[PDB]
Amino acid sequence: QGMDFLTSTLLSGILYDGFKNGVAITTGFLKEKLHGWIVDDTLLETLAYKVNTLELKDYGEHVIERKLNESSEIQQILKLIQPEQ
Repeated sequence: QGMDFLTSTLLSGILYDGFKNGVAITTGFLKEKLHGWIVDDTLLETLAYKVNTLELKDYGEHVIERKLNESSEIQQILKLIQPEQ
């Protein structure tokens, strides 16, 4: 079928959990949470950098998703992150 890519929904749940446990959003943190996904380390760094400058630490899961959708640069990278399948 070719199921999908890492959506703003899937990413909002990963990030909420990091903010809930007081953890900084790093390349390595995202790499740890994306087992079974195809992702380039340098691309992960750009994704993390873009997320950090949006300052979503205080928001909830469903609102973090909304602010990810509002980012044009983030949506382009997200579509390239696909599962190994």
